[PDB]
Amino acid sequence: AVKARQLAHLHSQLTQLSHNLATTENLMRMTAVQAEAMRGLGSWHAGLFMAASKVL
Amino acid sequence: EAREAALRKELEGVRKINEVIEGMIGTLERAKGNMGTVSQTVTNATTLLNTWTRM
Repeated sequence: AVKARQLAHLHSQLTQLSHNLATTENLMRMTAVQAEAMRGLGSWHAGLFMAASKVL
Repeated sequence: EAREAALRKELEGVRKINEVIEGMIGTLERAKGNMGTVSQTVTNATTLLNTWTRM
């Protein structure tokens, strides 16, 4: 009973650990790429409006 | 007289030609104005494109 609960905790930990690490690594790398994409995107549009201001 | 027939037919043919000529010159001058508009249009287009370039 005692160790059954110990390993129940351990199995839950490790199971959800694998899940969380998958979530973590994959989506983090993905979002980092997404972040730099959005960075360059917004910067380009910012400069677009800058040139519009100079056009005025 | 046959000369009068030749006279009138000469005037008829040449006058038809003259009327066609009058319409032709009018067509050409209309096209002249059209081409002027065309030139102005493309000039403005180029200007806008240059504005985009600087932008």
